[PDB]
Amino acid sequence: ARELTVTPVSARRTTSPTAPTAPAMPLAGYYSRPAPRATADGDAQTKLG
Amino acid sequence: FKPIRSKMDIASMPLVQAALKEQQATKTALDMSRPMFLELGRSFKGAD
Amino acid sequence: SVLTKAIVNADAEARYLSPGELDRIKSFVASGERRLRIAQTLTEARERIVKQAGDQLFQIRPDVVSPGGNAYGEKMTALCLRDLDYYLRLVTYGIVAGDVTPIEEIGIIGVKEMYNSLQTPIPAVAEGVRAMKNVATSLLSGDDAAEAGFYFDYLVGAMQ
Amino acid sequence: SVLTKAIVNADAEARYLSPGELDRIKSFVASGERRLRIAQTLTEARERIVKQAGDQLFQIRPDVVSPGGNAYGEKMTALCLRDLDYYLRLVTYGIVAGDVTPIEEIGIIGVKEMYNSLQTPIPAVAEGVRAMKNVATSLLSGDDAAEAGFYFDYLVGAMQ
Amino acid sequence: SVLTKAIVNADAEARYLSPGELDRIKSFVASGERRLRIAQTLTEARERIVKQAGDQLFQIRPDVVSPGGNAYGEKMTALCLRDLDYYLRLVTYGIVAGDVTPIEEIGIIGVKEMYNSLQTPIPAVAEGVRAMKNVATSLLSGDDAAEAGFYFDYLVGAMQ
Amino acid sequence: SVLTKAIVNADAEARYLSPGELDRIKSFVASGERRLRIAQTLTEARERIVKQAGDQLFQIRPDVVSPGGNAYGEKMTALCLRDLDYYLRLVTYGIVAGDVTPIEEIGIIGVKEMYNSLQTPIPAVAEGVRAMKNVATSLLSGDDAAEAGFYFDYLVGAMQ
Amino acid sequence: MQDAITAVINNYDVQGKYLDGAALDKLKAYFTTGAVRVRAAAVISSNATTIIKEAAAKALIYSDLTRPGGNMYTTRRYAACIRDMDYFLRYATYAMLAGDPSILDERVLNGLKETYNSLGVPIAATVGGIQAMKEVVGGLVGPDAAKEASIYFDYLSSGLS
Amino acid sequence: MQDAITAVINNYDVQGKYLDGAALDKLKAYFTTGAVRVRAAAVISSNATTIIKEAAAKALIYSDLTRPGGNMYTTRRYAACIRDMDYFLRYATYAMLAGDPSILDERVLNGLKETYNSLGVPIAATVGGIQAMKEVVGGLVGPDAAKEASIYFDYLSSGLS
Amino acid sequence: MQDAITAVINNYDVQGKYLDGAALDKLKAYFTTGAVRVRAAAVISSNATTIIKEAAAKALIYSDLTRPGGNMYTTRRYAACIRDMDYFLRYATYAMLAGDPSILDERVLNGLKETYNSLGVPIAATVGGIQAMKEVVGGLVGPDAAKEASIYFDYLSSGLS
Amino acid sequence: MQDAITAVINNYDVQGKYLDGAALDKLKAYFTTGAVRVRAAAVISSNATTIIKEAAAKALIYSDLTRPGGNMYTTRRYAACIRDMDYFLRYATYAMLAGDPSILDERVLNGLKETYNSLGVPIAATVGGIQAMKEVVGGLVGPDAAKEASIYFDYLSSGLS
Amino acid sequence: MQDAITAVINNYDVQGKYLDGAALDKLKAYFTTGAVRVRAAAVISSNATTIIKEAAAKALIYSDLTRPGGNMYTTRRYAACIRDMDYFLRYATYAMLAGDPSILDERVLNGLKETYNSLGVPIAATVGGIQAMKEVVGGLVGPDAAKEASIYFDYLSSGLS
Ligand SMILES: CCC1=C(C)/C(=C/C2=NC(=C\c3[nH]c(/C=C4\NC(=O)[C@H](C)[C@H]4CC)c(C)c3CCC(=O)O)/C(CCC(=O)O)=C2C)NC1=O
Ligand SMILES: CCC1=C(C)/C(=C/C2=NC(=C\c3[nH]c(/C=C4\NC(=O)[C@H](C)[C@H]4CC)c(C)c3CCC(=O)O)/C(CCC(=O)O)=C2C)NC1=O
Ligand SMILES: CCC1=C(C)/C(=C/C2=NC(=C\c3[nH]c(/C=C4\NC(=O)[C@H](C)[C@H]4CC)c(C)c3CCC(=O)O)/C(CCC(=O)O)=C2C)NC1=O
Ligand SMILES: CCC1=C(C)/C(=C/C2=NC(=C\c3[nH]c(/C=C4\NC(=O)[C@H](C)[C@H]4CC)c(C)c3CCC(=O)O)/C(CCC(=O)O)=C2C)NC1=O
Ligand SMILES: CCC1=C(C)/C(=C/C2=NC(=C\c3[nH]c(/C=C4\NC(=O)[C@H](C)[C@H]4CC)c(C)c3CCC(=O)O)/C(CCC(=O)O)=C2C)NC1=O
Ligand SMILES: CCC1=C(C)/C(=C/C2=NC(=C\c3[nH]c(/C=C4\NC(=O)[C@H](C)[C@H]4CC)c(C)c3CCC(=O)O)/C(CCC(=O)O)=C2C)NC1=O
Ligand SMILES: CCC1=C(C)/C(=C/C2=NC(=C\c3[nH]c(/C=C4\NC(=O)[C@H](C)[C@H]4CC)c(C)c3CCC(=O)O)/C(CCC(=O)O)=C2C)NC1=O
Ligand SMILES: CCC1=C(C)/C(=C/C2=NC(=C\c3[nH]c(/C=C4\NC(=O)[C@H](C)[C@H]4CC)c(C)c3CCC(=O)O)/C(CCC(=O)O)=C2C)NC1=O
Repeated sequence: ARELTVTPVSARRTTSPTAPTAPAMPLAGYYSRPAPRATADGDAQTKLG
Repeated sequence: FKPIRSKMDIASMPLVQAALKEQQATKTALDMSRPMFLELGRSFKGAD
Repeated sequence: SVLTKAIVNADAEARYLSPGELDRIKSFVASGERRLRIAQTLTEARERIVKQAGDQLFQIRPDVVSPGGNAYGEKMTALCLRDLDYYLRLVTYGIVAGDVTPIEEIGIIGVKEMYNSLQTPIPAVAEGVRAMKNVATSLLSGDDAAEAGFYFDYLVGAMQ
Repeated sequence: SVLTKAIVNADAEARYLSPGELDRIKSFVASGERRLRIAQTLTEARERIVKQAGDQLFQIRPDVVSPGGNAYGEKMTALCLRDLDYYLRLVTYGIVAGDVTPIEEIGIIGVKEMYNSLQTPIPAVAEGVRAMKNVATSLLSGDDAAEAGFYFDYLVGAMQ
Repeated sequence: SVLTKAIVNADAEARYLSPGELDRIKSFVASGERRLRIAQTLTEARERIVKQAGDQLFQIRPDVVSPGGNAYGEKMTALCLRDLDYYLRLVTYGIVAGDVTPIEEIGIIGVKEMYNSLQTPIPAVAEGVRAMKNVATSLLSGDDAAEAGFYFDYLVGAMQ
Repeated sequence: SVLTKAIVNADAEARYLSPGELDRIKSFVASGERRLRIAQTLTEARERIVKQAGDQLFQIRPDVVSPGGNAYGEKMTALCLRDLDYYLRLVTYGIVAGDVTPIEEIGIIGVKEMYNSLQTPIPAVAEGVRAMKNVATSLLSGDDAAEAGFYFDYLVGAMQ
Repeated sequence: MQDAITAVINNYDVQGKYLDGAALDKLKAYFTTGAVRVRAAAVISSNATTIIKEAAAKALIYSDLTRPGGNMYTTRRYAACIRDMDYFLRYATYAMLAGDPSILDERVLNGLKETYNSLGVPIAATVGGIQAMKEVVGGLVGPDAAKEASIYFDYLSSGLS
Repeated sequence: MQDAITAVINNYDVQGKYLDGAALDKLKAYFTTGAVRVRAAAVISSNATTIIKEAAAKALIYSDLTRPGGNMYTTRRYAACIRDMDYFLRYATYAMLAGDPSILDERVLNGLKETYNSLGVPIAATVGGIQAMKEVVGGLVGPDAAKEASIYFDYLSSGLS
Repeated sequence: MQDAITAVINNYDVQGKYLDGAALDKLKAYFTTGAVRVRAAAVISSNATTIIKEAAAKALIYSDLTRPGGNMYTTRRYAACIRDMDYFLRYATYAMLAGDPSILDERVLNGLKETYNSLGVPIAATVGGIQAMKEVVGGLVGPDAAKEASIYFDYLSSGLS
Repeated sequence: MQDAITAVINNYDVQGKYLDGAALDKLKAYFTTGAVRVRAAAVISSNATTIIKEAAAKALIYSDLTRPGGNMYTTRRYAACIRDMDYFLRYATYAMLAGDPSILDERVLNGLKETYNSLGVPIAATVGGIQAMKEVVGGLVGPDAAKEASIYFDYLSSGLS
Repeated sequence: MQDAITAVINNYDVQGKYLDGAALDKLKAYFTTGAVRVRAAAVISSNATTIIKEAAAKALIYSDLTRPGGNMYTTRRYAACIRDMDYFLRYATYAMLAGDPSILDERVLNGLKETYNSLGVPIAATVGGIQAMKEVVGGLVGPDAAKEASIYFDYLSSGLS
């Protein structure tokens, strides 16, 4: 059980983290993250009808 | 030989049982052979 | 076992075993080595099976392991996996016996009253058992996995 | 009621009622006017009792209004307070009669089976009832608050 | 008592006492000091009640103290009033118990068979028992006299 | 104590203790084994300081043990010598506490009202209290006699 | 069974209603007659045997019913009949205390008409035995209680016919 | 069984004595504590399950008793043990209401010591289960009733040892 | 409130006892630890702000508590929370000087559990804030005083749970 | 507050009635006893202190109440108790002059039962202190006034119990 | 065997307890009756033969028991019977001195019921011989000791029946 509790992110809500004495890693990208309005090309043509 | 038990508690007997009631009365209720000033400031109960 | 069950019905009706009863003893005993192999595999992976049931459980019910949860804390969780270890053991017994007599007297008759007292949520214990089915079943051939699966689903059934 | 209970015991024995039994009924008649008054008072503040009971409940047991909780969500919470409104109503009935009688038939016999099916945690329903006792009891004189309190503690008892 | 009669119902259904059962114990015990006073008064006048009962009896039916009478003679009479003293005693027991359990086991179950053997005339005895009511009742307030009277009429009833 | 008095000031100004306050607790507690020892001499001679006080008190003012005197008679005197025993006891408490908190709540706040009601002559009482100082002080070393004397003079101070 | 008070509670419970003014008025109408019901029950109970005796004397015995060929011929059947009479009296006393006839249906009338047809027990004669006990009861209990006792005897008797 | 009111009657009946002053004083000593006994029973009854749970938690489980080789190992035996616990609690509540331990002898202790020896049921461990329920009970019932409830738990436990 | 010196006096006063040997031994046991209590209070007082800062950092902030939806979200509530923290620290310092927890009951715990339930203040999170300040305190005050300071933080935290 | 006379005026005012014969008879029944009430008040007032002293002596002191552990132990509490006694005496004298107990409710009994429960003040002992002052009062005031003074002491004492 | 005092010592020894207040009270209750037990024993011992003679005369002889076919027929059996009587008297005197019946079980009752069944010795007749000696004893020893002597004769006689 240490591993399950600890060694595992587990399920709270969602979501986590980034904070004291601290942090986690999955990398990042500055112009990587997709802007929110958010989407597609061809949504534009296809959106209308 | 099986060991016997006891079915009558010994303080439920008549002579002993009545000498225990008398024992209570004397200590709680009353004073003594020491000077009255000392006996007049005594608490019968002790913790209540 | 299959033997005990057949006999008890025989004796209670004051009679020798039926052709049917004799047939099932024969089919049962023929599956002996296979049933013993199914128990061995699962006995051999017991520590892994509990760890994966326990992860599957706490994702599905993070609350049990939450402030007002029966399994909240490190040692309230330790006892919870120990109970999961108990039931896997009983499942190996059932598989080698070919029925539930042993599983039943040891860990379902009285289980409602026990867990109600401890205030353990019964249906989440049933989930812990489904979780063990999923892990155990991934270490067995198709045919053996089904045969094992009946006994897991029984325990899940009895906690109900 | 007190009447129904006395009579049923009388008839079972097939003999007219006693003359000290004509005592409990007499007590009940005098009590009934006071009993009727307490029920009316409880009825007047029903919406406040339920709502404040519901806050007191969710602080003490936030897990029922959480992801894997029986009362999680706005309409799973709406039904939960409605059930709290049901039980307060039955408590007014019990007080007025002088005997619990009808409340049992209406809302405890079968309640384990009902809530087990819905998967509702019974002991947290018992808490919701304690919470109502606390609120209702603060709107009644000492003597009337006790008389009411017996019926709240009964329901709490029966969900057990 | 009321307790003995009632608890028995609790134990036989494998349960704690009902609100009803608890209520009657409470009403019963509240009526204690009065019942004890009723027994005291009658205990205090026992010799008068018996003697005056005995005169009232032999007027209403003398033949029993005559040549061919069951109570003919000084020591055949010393026994008839002694039996009247017995029943007054049992009546004081019944009044303080609030039912007949004690009165019944001690002096009515088996009483037909006892007196038939002795060929004491039983039906004369009922009248004798009735006379004691008249005397005892004249030493009690209206309310207490009625409460006592129920137990006298019971004994009169059981010898029937 | 010194603490009860040395903390109350802290809490009332919403703060931790001062260096000064900490220092006095320090010096006070260092004088513990010794202060305990001055209060043991006085319990040894508890009834003998009191008897001796009684005599001095009545020379300096006898009228109290005379026809129209508050302490006239054997049991009106037993009470008086008993009050002197009370105050010596409180003086031993004060010495071991290092202040009057206990002495004050037990025997000076309300003492005017008590004695005015009894019409015991209070001012004679101060002289009686003073006599005990004289006796007690003759059973203690110079240094310990002074330390004790402060608490006697306090009661004398309050009392009036 | 139900009484006056539980009749009202169950009628409101099925609608899930707190007791309202109309309900409270009904319950008052019961409580206000309650002391009188108790006194009446104590008269009936303590005169039970005399009521049966006087009711049988006016409406059953001295007749073909008690003669050979009659249904209350034989000590066996005479005993069964006055046993029945005691039931009626006793239960009517319950109904009147409760202020509700529901107990007379649940524990007395249900199947009784056909039970009597099956044994041959004369229905009309039994009704007269009921209405004679009512007559006696109404004298003994007085103005206060006469009408209230009477109705549950009338409930019993139109339950058989 | 017998209770304080009943015991006074049978104790005098065997001597053929009217109730006299000494008897009447005893009965008063019972009646005067009666209301408090009732309140205490209502607390115990309504907290029954929690008392067993807290008593088991302090005195039975988390131990070798609940582990393989232990007498309350298996759901079967765990259920039997807390079933027993409920008996004790329930009967002690009867004894305390009656103000007489005679029911604890007649319906609980008689043969129980040997029954437990025959099954292997650990006596000392069962006594601790009794004295833990007493501890919980004495908190819940309050000053009024604590001493009176307590004695019948102590009666039970010296009945086994 | 009461302190060790005062408690000994009031505990004996209610029995009307002179201070005797047992009493005098208790008071000595307090006086003999007194200088150490004072030094410890001067460390806590003068590091007050740093203890709160380090305790919050280990047990409260960088969390959902300080985020929208959390109870210490908003400068208002963050201020109220560390205000509370200062109370706890300050009063625990009083209790430890007095060598008696009675002040923690009279002026801090009484009604506080329900006050927090009524506002929604998270109890478990507050206890961690208490036990983190204890951790810091026990480092700063040293061997002499560590155990004695610690107990009144533990008194506070089992007072809420 | 109200007295005899304003009790009548307000009872008629709410009906908007001029005083009629029944009202006028009541007021006469007060006026005709008025001189005696005044004399009785002058006796009580001028013996106030002696009544308290004799009432305490018969019903309070020389007891466990005045000993350590007792509620009238300490000069503080002894003073508070006889202070209370003076209130009772003084207000009962008002009630008796007014010929109306309403002042005893408005200014003495309201909340007092619970105030005494909250402080621990023994109720039964306080009633005896009231009924002892009544005993003394009834001697001092004489045949004329004894019954009239007495009732407002009895009002006070059933107001607490 | 055990007496009052060793009964208490062994009850505490099995718990390994030093004697506490409850124990000390029991022992006092024995010591305080001790002188009276001694005087009573000296009366019984010195009247031994007369007690047997008067007890036999009231309860055994002048009967079918002593006439051919009876169990105390023959000088042989008459001697055995009054020999037994002396045992009972003597041991009851031991039990009463000890203030404990345990010796009556260990050295008198054990197996005696069946011994008498096996020889044909009439049990009911022997009990009357015991209760007649009690009657005589209670006269001779006086108010002081009557109840205390009596109980061990009653112990003996319910031990056979
Ligand atoms: C610890 C705080 C405290 C004190 C001091 C106290 C005193 C006290 N002194 C009393 C009586 C008394 N006290 C005295 C004392 C005296 N007579 C004299 O003339 C002298 C001036 C004086 C002796 C120095 C006497 C004579 C009585 C009896 C008065 C009576 O019974 O009327 C009584 C009533 C008797 C009783 O019930 O105990 C109390 C309560 N009670 C307390 O709780
Ligand atoms: C074959 C089975 C059987 C029997 C025996 C029987 C008896 C019987 N006896 C009756 C009356 C009676 N029977 C008696 C008899 C007696 N009076 C006494 O004092 C003596 C003790 C006794 C004569 C030896 C009397 C006096 C009445 C009239 C009572 C009345 O009208 O109130 C009646 C009511 C009158 C009637 O309607 O016939 C019946 C039915 N009925 C039966 O079906
Ligand atoms: C608790 C409610 C209840 C009722 C009311 C009841 C009635 C009842 N009446 C019965 C028979 C009977 N009932 C009667 C009644 C009468 N004979 C007459 O001629 C008169 C008209 C009438 C009396 C006024 C008789 C004579 C029988 C016996 C029939 C037979 O011989 O089998 C029986 C058949 C079983 C038996 O004989 O005891 C029942 C069950 N049973 C119940 O459980
Ligand atoms: C072989 C038959 C058998 C079983 C199964 C058994 C279970 C068992 N589970 C226990 C506790 C427990 N069991 C759990 C289990 C859980 N918590 C949850 O929320 C989940 C639903 C679940 C894990 C899947 C927890 C949390 C406790 C601790 C409860 C407490 O201490 O109050 C205890 C008491 C602790 C002890 O003394 O061992 C027993 C006896 N005993 C038996 O003899
Ligand atoms: C109405 C009065 C009454 C009582 C009290 C009672 C007790 C009782 N306890 C039993 C067994 C038992 N009792 C226990 C009790 C315990 N196990 C432990 O380890 C603990 C020390 C203890 C609980 C605190 C257990 C485990 C058994 C089962 C033994 C078996 O497996 O056969 C049995 C055997 C029959 C059965 O299993 O139900 C009886 C009759 N029976 C009665 O009729
Ligand atoms: C909506 C009202 C509101 C505000 C504003 C708020 C601020 C806030 N700022 C924080 C930290 C912080 N804030 C800063 C900000 C700065 N550092 C600098 O030097 C600059 C002057 C400044 C940026 C302009 C830094 C550096 C920390 C980390 C400090 C630490 O972890 O010790 C934290 C603790 C971390 C956390 O748990 O979130 C809070 C709660 N909280 C609130 O509820
Ligand atoms: C002298 C003794 C004393 C104490 C201890 C005390 C506590 C106290 N805390 C309060 C609120 C509060 N207390 C907190 C505390 C916290 N928030 C969190 O998330 C953390 C878990 C925790 C800090 C560690 C918060 C956030 C509030 C504000 C609640 C609101 O917004 O109304 C209030 C309501 C009044 C106010 O807002 O000031 C009181 C009285 N009052 C007192 O008189
Ligand atoms: C077959 C063997 C056998 C014998 C001998 C025997 C004798 C015997 N003699 C008795 C009395 C008696 N026996 C006597 C005899 C005598 N008085 C004298 O002074 C003379 C010396 C002597 C006549 C020669 C007397 C006077 C009594 C009455 C004593 C009494 O009642 O206290 C009794 C008691 C009365 C009874 O219940 O019968 C018995 C049993 N029992 C037996 O089983």
